[PDB]
Order: sequence, then structure tokens, then C-alpha cells
Amino acid sequence: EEVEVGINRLGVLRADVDNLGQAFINGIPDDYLSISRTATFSRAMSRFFKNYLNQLLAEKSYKINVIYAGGDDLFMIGAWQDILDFSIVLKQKFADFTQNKLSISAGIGMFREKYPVARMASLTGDLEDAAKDYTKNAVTLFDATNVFSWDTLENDIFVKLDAITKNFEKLDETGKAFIYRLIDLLRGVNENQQINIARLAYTLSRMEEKIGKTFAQELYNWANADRKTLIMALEIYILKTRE
Amino acid sequence: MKIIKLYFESPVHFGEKRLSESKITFSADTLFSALMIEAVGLGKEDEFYQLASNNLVKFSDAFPFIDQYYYIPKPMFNLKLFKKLLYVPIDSLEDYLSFNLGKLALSEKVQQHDFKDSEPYNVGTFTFKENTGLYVLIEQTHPLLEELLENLQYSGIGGKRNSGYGKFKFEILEDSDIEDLFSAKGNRKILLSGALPKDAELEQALKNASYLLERRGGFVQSDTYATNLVKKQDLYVFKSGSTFENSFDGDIYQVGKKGNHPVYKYAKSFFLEVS
Amino acid sequence: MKLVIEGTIVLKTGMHIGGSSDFSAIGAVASPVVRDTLTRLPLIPGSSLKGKMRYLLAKELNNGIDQDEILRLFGSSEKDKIRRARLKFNDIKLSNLAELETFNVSSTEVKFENTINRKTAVANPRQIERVIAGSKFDFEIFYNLDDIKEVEKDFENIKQGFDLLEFDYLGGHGTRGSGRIAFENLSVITAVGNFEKINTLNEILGA
Amino acid sequence: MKLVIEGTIVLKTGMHIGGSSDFSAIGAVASPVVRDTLTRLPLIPGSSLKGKMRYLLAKELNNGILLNEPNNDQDEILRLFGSSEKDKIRRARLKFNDIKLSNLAELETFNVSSTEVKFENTINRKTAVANPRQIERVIAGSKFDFEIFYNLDDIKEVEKDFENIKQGFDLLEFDYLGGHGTRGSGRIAFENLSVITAVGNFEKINTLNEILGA
Amino acid sequence: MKLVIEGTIVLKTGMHIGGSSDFSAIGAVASPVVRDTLTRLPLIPGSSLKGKMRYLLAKELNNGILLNEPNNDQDEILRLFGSSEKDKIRRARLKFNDIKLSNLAELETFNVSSTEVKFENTINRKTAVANPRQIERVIAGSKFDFEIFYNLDDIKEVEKDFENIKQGFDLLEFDYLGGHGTRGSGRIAFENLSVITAVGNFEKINTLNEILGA
Amino acid sequence: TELKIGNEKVNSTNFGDFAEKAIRGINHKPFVNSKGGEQKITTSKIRGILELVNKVYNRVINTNDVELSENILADIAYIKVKIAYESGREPVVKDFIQRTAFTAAITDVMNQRTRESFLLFARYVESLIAYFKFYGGKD
Amino acid sequence: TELKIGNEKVNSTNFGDFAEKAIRGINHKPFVNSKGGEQKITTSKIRGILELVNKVYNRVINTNDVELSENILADIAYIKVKIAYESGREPVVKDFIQRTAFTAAITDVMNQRTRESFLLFARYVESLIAYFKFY
Repeated sequence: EEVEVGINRLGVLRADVDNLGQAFINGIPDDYLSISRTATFSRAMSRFFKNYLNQLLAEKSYKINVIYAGGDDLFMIGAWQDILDFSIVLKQKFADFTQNKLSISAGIGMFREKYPVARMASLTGDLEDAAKDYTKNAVTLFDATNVFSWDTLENDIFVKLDAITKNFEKLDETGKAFIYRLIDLLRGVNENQQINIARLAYTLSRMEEKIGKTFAQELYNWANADRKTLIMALEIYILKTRE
Repeated sequence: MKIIKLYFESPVHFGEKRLSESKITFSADTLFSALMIEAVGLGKEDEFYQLASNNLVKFSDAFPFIDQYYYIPKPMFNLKLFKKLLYVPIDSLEDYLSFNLGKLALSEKVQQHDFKDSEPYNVGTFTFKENTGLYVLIEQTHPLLEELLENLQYSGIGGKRNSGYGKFKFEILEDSDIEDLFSAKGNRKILLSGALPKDAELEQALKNASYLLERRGGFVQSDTYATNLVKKQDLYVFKSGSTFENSFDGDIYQVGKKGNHPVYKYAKSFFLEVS
Repeated sequence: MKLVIEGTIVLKTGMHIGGSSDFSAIGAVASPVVRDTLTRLPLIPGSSLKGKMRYLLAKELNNGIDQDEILRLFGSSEKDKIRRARLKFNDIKLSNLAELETFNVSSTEVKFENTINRKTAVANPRQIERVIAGSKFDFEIFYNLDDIKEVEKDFENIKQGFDLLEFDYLGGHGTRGSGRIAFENLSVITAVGNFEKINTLNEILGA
Repeated sequence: MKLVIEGTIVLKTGMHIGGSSDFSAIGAVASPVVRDTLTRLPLIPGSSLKGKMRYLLAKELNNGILLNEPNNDQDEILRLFGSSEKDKIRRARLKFNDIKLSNLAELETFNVSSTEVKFENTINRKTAVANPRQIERVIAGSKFDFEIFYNLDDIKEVEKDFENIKQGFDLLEFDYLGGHGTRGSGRIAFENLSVITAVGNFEKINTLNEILGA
Repeated sequence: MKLVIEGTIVLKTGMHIGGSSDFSAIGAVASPVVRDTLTRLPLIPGSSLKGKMRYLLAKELNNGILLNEPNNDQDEILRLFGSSEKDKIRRARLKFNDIKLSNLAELETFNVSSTEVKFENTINRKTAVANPRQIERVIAGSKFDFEIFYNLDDIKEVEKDFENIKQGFDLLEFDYLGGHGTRGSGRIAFENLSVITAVGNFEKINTLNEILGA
Repeated sequence: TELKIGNEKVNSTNFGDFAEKAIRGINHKPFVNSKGGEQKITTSKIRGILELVNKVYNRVINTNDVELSENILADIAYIKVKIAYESGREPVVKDFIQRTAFTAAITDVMNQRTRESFLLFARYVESLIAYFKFYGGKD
Repeated sequence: TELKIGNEKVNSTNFGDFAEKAIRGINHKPFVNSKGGEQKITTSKIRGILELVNKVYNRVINTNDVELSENILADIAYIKVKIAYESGREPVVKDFIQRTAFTAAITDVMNQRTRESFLLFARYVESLIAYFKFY
């Protein structure tokens, strides 16, 4: 009830570290071995997780509760607007902690506030397990149909959410029935294609005097080029612009 | 040696411990318990228990099978040496010296109340896809076993009855070229049921044993057992895909003493002998 | 003995039933209907059919006061009396999908509802997915017979429950135009063994 | 003991109702009337009729205003349409049904389809510039044969329940039923109202059938 | 209670209105009159009547000018016709109906049709190159029985509400209704205006009736 | 679902790009009038053609059968003769029809006489409206 | 929906195509003048033919009765006498009335006495205007 901005929904997070099993099948080789060195890696990873994650959630005042900690177990529960943008900085902090060697598979889902947490944890562990095999670095967003790699997430969606948020808040008479109609024609192009792309071109033409003579061109070329990363972008814009 | 293929029309529910889980097979004691509950249904209890006491209806536990491939769990070989693998074909094991059965689900239910709040509860399940299912293996087939199996396909193997999950249509389709593996004598034995040897032969049965204990035992249903639901004595069998040198032979233990009728637990060996 | 109750569920409207733990998109329907996890064809849980029959037996039988027959026919787990459930239900899948595509229409429709606030007249749209009317669900029920003297009484009080369900719904948002069923060509046939007086059961289901 | 409220609803104007709001053609009619997907007959839901009946009765069983939630309003309305409080929950004694078009053949004798498209527009006050909308609505004179289940349990309030459902019907006679009503659509009038038992004859169905068929 | 406003609308000329939804000959009239789709009688939609009396009332209730929005205008005019502003939604007290033709009986005594065709053209002011078109419009002297429902919920404002619905009718008397009105079509008039309570009897029904029939 | 109109076969996979290419060929190679100058087809007549199709497209939607009734085919033949008549009066719309072939498309609808063929034709025509408004067309 | 005009049937599917092939026959053997030479029917004569039909069509269209009015059949006879006057005036409208079976269609409209027969006749005539203006 503190987050009176977006949709009143509760998000949970499941995660683990990529390629960790092969990292312990063959830890350090013969020719450059002393005994003591490989323990420092694992203690650095463990102390990174516990101390660094506790400090990171402390310093930016996140509405996130934490259950596990580890490279195989990580479960946090909180507001979706606070754990969705914690995932990218989690990716960045574990990326530059590992010096871009070991990466993250993560799974984030969105839940009703009154919901059994055992059901949440099972469903989001399976959601991450959909993103886990995709191993490769990837995060899935609330469903097995939306699985994105980390750079795809960060770059593609968080500029195609930043552009949507930057443009549609400048306009007092487009948000958000036009965004709902654009979503409805965009999510249905998967089965029939030239019909929805033609209606999309026509309706981007007819809003080109309101949403912008530039903006409709990026909406058209983004819908042609990378439209799965825009339907999720408009979806999370809708979810964070609720009420 | 015989096969009983079980093609399921519906999602099934085989739990380990609770309701919200499921697994993809059911053990031998589950099948025996179900069959002699049906023999209670038709009044041939003691003859059936004596027929399983005298080892004429010794049988396996149920195993996954896809189209013309029958699988077993990976035998726990204690060699020098895939960790995400579960099953290997029974005619393809020695080369180890392409797997999709179905998808689990949580169909989620409620109990309605009139004036009280409605009570929600979730049931774990598994669905076999089209040309798949399960099968068991028996020895020296019996007409009474055929008479009792047809009463079980119309009353539900599985956990949750009568609403409305585990249901199947069985078919023998007797073996052609798999009983030779059973007759193939080998230097390294593989169990294929949740066996527990008797206390006489237990300590001689660990010369190279690579077993896994697995707790079995739950509540007890009847119209006349103990006037409320009681547990049974939990009995501690080996897991199916265990691996041995000394073959034992278990037996069927009475774990029900307090109620008027007894309660049994099938646990006897069913071996596959290889190199 | 053991008897099979056969028939079908011809649907007159609605049947929104159940509800899954899939993530509700903004998009299309939130709170979707229950469908099989592999084939994704709409089916009803046999537990919901079982529970509507149990409920509609319960509210009418011994009207004025649970009872024997509500446990004689549908199982019990009480601390004094425990009975095996005489019926046997299976989950019922959609049958006539071939001729429900001869009309070139989908198996499941999406229904668009809302409430309005009485205070502010602000609408609140919801989409609910439900199977289309005119579905036919071919169902089979087996019967755990254990006493010949009660077959006629059991069959006259399940046929009574067979017709009482036609005037009630089956699952989902019932009192706003859903779930209304009808039962076509109900019959009985012995599974195994051979029962003698199957004629009265077959006619009382055909009545 | 479990009754059927059988009658009909005729349409005297308009009535656009329902409708997937996804996207039409460029083309063509926006916001269609929802139909039965099988038989392609336009229908009213049980939800539309039940919500409109419950709204009007709670204006009259107040009397006058209604600034309330659907739950905490009355006793004689919760008895009929149901409530969902934590402990003061009352099972809905009514059951609404989906109501599909019945006199299609009588329209076919007049050789018209069961619905029309109504061209409407909007004039901006700044510019005198139109904004045409095409709205599909059913035709007037279509009859909607309907049946509402009344699951009787208590005898001392049947007469009160049926007389207030009669005043609910004749109150809905003077209001629209869904859609662009204040723009002149959706006006309905009820005919041949009757109630008939499930099996056999119950009792006092004549007093109910005279307070209903008024 | 609920107030039912009943009168009739005679036509003095023309009234071309609407546009179908039907095929036109090469031939002949394109843009025909909007008709009933069942009985093929002409109708003025209640939306069109609502739009013109709303525009004329909202025009006159300021000073004779307006450039605002429909949801952003006077409190009385929203009290009658309704709004959809995101904070206050005033539920519309008035409720129009589609008004199909009434006196087809007496117009067939003259053996005239229900509608005429108007041959009318455009002259290019440079080249004198003509361009003809045919417009279908309703025969003058046609009488439309209309019925308006008014939600009696307040007491203090009904006399205020019926002084400016009468003034709205009187303003639309001096104006056209639909179609080519500035070229001489759609001039209407009102007569036998009567108010009648739908159920029961409001006590101040007399002072409404003489503020109506004045 | 095939409709080989004048040069290609347009199923429900390759018509909107065909309409896009046809209009893009129009608004970069426009019609030269018989008077000296350049003439582009006005929005009002192409929209008139559009709702000329739509007033039977609104009747084809609410049908379940594939073979359309004689009423529908009567309206289709009427649409063909109206396309011919408006095509006859001004040559600009005449080679709009001859350039993006409605007439071959509409007579293939008159040949196949099936519901899905007319739906494919309707989506083709509205996509011509769409990409006429989009590329080059004033909005 | 029949219009068995003089030799064959044109239904409500190919009335435009029948007008198309009729006019296609006209403008490939155009009427040799009685003084020697070629002429076409002008637009005003054929437009007057269309208006002469559509005066009746406007009255017919909005009456749902399948039986044509007894007043309407009189106006169909007046169509017949008007095309008789114009056809007797000039030879080009004489064989334009002859070739496209105009009189045969109008007699069959007397014979059928149904609204849909007249409507399909008007369909046919406006398709004649359509394919005449297309060439």
C-alpha cells in the first residue's frame, strides 16, 4: 500500500548463477595451482551475495524482502516496481563482481498480494527454470513466453519503455486508450500478420499529428523489427502507469 | 515374462508425501495394495495374498515408456563415473557401461461452503502424452490377476479418487524380446521394485550394493479399519534402480495390527541381471 | 458388480469453469478457463461435476435438517463412520470438436464483462474466457456397486440429481448467465461381470 | 421448489450491447454487438440484465438514491441476487441465463437481418467537424425469449420476492438495457411473464402468476 | 418516481437525416433518409434529437456562444444530459428514444408516400458546370410521436429542469433538425406536450404540465 | 485462399506487402493527366470504394457457411459494376483500379464464390486504404 | 431472380457481366448510320433511360411487399411507352433498345409482377450505364 503509483501487484524473484556446475567439476588446473586460491573465489562469491546484496538493498531503499542467498538459491519477494529494476542492477553488480565471467539466470513473476507464497515460489522457480535452459544469461518476465537476454532486456526494453514513458507523458489526450489499442493489434499479429501490420500502419498514420511525426515512425519500424520487445515494453508501461 | 501396458486417458496423481506434488510412476506396493483392495471388492482376498505369498504373482514397479521404447531408471553403478538424466532404455543399458513422457501440472480446486468461506486446495498431477504411458512386468501370469486388473481400470489407480484423475485401459501385449534380458544371467544385478529383504539375508546383501532407501507408508482406508483414519507403519524399502551382487528376495509385511483386518506391503525383489 | 454411467453434457450456455495459475496478461483474458496441460483442449474437472451433484443432492435430500446417502453415494472421512464413495467420476473432455469446427468457430470464446461503481459510475472491465455454448462433453461415470438391494434407490436418487443439475449451473460465474447444462442420451452398461436387472437402470436414465 | 420465470423481452428501440473492443476493420463497424459464437444470434448476457435489474431495484428499494456497494444495500435484494460478505453472505436465489434471439424467422418474413449498423457522428464545437462512428445494434421488434431460475427455499417470502421482481421488471420497462441508452437505444418492454414449476405443481403458483402477469 | 414526457413532432419541411448502410443506384438518391430497419419507416434517432437540443441548450445557456467540450459545460445541462468527466460522472437524467414515424395512416389518405426525392445541384461559379444530386427527405406534415423519460430523483430542481427542457424544445422550434438545415430542411414544431408519471403520481405534476404546455 | 489476380497469387500471407508495393509504385510513378500535369487519386473516392466494399463486408462477418448466399454475390456483382461506373467517369480512378487490380480480384471472388476468398479480398482492399494513407497520402 | 428475357436467363449474379457482353457486342459492331457512317448512343439519351427507370425505382425500393403495386405496373407500362417514343424518334436508341433486350425485360417485369424482378432489372440497367461509361 506504500506504492500508490502503479498496479497493486506483488512480484517475486528466483535466480541462480550460470555455468556454476562446470566451475566445480574442473575448478583450478594443475600447472597454476596452489591449494589456497580457489577457496577465495567461493568465499568472495558467498560474501558478495550475503553482504553485498544486503548492502545494495539497504542503500537504495527497496521494498524487497529476502528469503534465500546463494548461487543456486535466491528468493526475494517485494513490490514489482522495486524488484523489476533490482534485477538489472543485480545483473550489473554480479557482472562486474565476476569481471564479466559468470552470469545470472533469473526469473521474475507478478502475483496478487493475497496469494500463497509456496505457490509463488514454486511457480517462479519453474519460471526461472524456463529461463534457465533458455547455460546462457537470460531473465524471463512473468511468463515463459517472455524470456529475454540481459542485454536485450536492458537495452531494448528499457529504452523502448523510456521512449514510451518520455513521449506519452507529454500528451494529455493519447494515454492510454491508444496504447491499449496498439497493444491489442500488436499481440495479435503473431497468427495473422499483414492484416495487423497494415491496420497498425494506418493507425500510426492517423495519430502522427498527435503522438508525433517522428514517434509514429519509430513505432512502425520497431513493430516491424523487434515487436516482442515492444509489446512487453508497452505492457510494463501500462502496469507501471495504472490507477 | 509378461508386460502390462497402461495407457491413461487422463492426468494421474502419484504422490511421494503430499497432495500438491506428483511423480510419473507408481511403485509395486501401490499396485499390489490397489489390486487386493479390489479383491476385497470381490471377496478373493486371502487367495490373492497367498498367491503373492507363494510368489506366483511377483511383479515389477511401473516404468515410463514411449513409443516402442521401454525405460528404467538409470542403474546406480558404482564405477569410476548425465546428472540431469533420469531414464535409459532397458535394451540400451550396456552401451552406457530423446526423452519426453509428458508435463506435470497443478490443477487447482476449491471446496465450496454455503455460509463459510470457500476452501481452496491444489492437486499435483502429471499428464502422459499421446503414444506414451506406463507399464509393469509380472512373472507367471495368473487368471485371477487378469480378473482383478479389469476391476482396477474402472476404479482408478493413482492417488485421488473418485475425482477424477487416475484412469487407464490396460493391455497385456505379451513380451517377445525382453524376457531374454531377464534370462540373461549377469555378474551385476539390478533391482526393479521397492524391495526390502528379510533380516536374515539383509547383511549379506551389501557386498557391492549401491542402493537407496525410500520411505513408504501412508494412511489406511477401509469401511472397517479402526473407525477413523490411522497411519500405517512406515517401512523402508530400497529404491527401484538399485544395483547389487547378492540377490535377495523380500516379502510382504503386515503393517496393520490395530485394525481388525490386516494391512500389507508388497516388497520383494525383481531383478535384472547384467554385466 | 461395477456399472458404467454413460452419456454426454450438451451445453446450453456458458461453462466458465475452474481457473489456472497462468500469469494474467493485460491484453487478453485474465482468469482463463481450465484446459488440459498438453492438448490445451477445454475440459471440466470431474471434481466440479462431482461437487455439483453432491451439492444438489445435499440441499434437497432430508430437506429440513451430513446424511447417510450424501455419504453413501459420495464418500466420507468422519471420525466415526468412513465409507467408500459408491460413485466414480472422471474428468470430462470436449468431444465434438470436429463438428464444433464445421461452424469454423473456436472451442473457447472470450466474454467481456464489467461492473460499474454505483457511487461513481466508473466501469471496471474484465475478460473471462469460457467454452462456447453448444459444446457436447461425452462423459463416463462408473459405479462402485457393493449391494444389489440399493441399485434402484441409488439410481432413482442420482437421476433425480441428474435432472436437478439441468436447472442449476456448473461452475464459474453462475448467477450471471453461465454454466447451464443439459444431459443427452444417458445410459448404463455393466463394466465387468454380468448384472441381470439393467433394464430398470437404463430406462430410469433414459426417462 | 425450483421455479422458471419464463417470458419474453421485446425491443422498441436500438439496443447495442456487449462487444469485444479489440479492433474492427478500417473499413467498418466499431464495437459490434456480442453474439452467440455458435448460432450467430445476438444475445444479452445474464450479467447485463441482472446488473440492470439490481441497479434499478436498489434505486427503488432505498427509496431514491443509491451511493452504495452492491453488498450492503438491502435485505430483499440480497435475498434475490446474492451477496459475498465474509459472514453475512446470502446465496443468490435467482439464476440468470443467457438469452438468445428467438424470432429470427419472423424477421426473415420481413426480409431483414437481425441487426443493423447505425451511422452516428460527433460535432466538435470548435470546428463543426464530424467524427463518424458506426455502431452495430440489434433491430427493434426482436423478441428475446428468456428464463430465470428462482430456487425456492422459504415460503414466507415468495410473494414479497415475486412482487418486488415484478416491480423490478416494470421499473426496467422505463429504462434502457445496455449500451447507448441515453442516446436513444435499448428501451425494452416485458411481455407474457409466467412462472412454471420444475416437476409437478408446487403450491400458490396462481398468486405468483397473477402478481407476475399483471 | 419517474417522469415520462410525451408529445409529438410535426414536420414543417424536409428533414433529410442520417445515412445508410444500403446500396444506392447510379440513378438516384445517394445519402437517403435514416429509416427503421424493420418496418422501413423513417425515424429521427434520439441521438440526433439529443445532439441538437443539447447543442442549442448549451449554446443558449452561456450567452448564445460556446466552444467548450460536451463534458465541460453547465451544471444544469450535465444534470439533464450527462457527462463522463474523469472525476464527476453525472448520470444522465434524461433518456431519449428513437422516434419512428407515427402518422403513416393519414399520409396514405392523401395517397402520398412517406418521403420525397429532392433534385438539387451545384453550379460551378467559374464555369457554370452543373453537378446534380438527389436527396431523399421526409414529406412535410409528418407527425412523430416521441417519448422522453426523466428520472425523478430530486424535488428542488425538477421545475428548473422542466423550465429549460421546455426552453430547449422552444429553441429547437426555431432551428432545423438534421441534414441540410441551412438550405431549408428539417424545420420542426412541437405540440400536445404532456407529462405523466410512470408509476404512482407525483404531487407537483400540475405545475410541470403548464410549464410544459406553455 | 489463392486469388491469382493479375501477376501473382495472394494468400493470407502475401497481400498486404503486395498492396504496399502497388501503392508505393503509384505514389512514386503517378498518373499523368490528359490535360498536362499530375493527378493523384483523392481520398474521398478511394474511401467511397472502401465503404462500398464494407457494406457487404458487414454482412459476410456474421456468416458461418463458406459458400456465400445469392444475396451476397448480388451485392458483389453490384460492387463490380459500381467500380466500373466510377472508373468510367474519371480516368484517374480508372487506372487506380487497373493498376492495383480490384477488378481481377473481385472477379476472382466471383469465381471462387467462397467466404474466405471475400474476406481475403476485403483485407486486401482495406490494406490498400491503409498503405494509401500511410505512404505519401496526406493524413 | 430469373428474367427470362427473350432467349435465356440472367440471375442476380451476372447481370453486370450480361450488360458487359451486350455493350461489348455493341461497340464492336456499332450501328451503321442510315445516311452512311458510324454513331454511338450519346450519354444524354442513355442517361435519360436510366433516370426513366430510376423514377420508378425510388418508389419501389422502400416498400417491402413482394407484390408490386398496381400503380407501379402502370408506371412500368409508362417506361415502355417512353422508350417507345424515344426509340421511334431515333434509330440509334432503336437498336440500343433492340439489342440489349430492354423491351423483353420490361415485358417479363410485367409478367413476374414481383419487386425483386424489377430490382434486378434496375440492377441490369445501371450496369448498362456502368459499362457504357467504362467505354
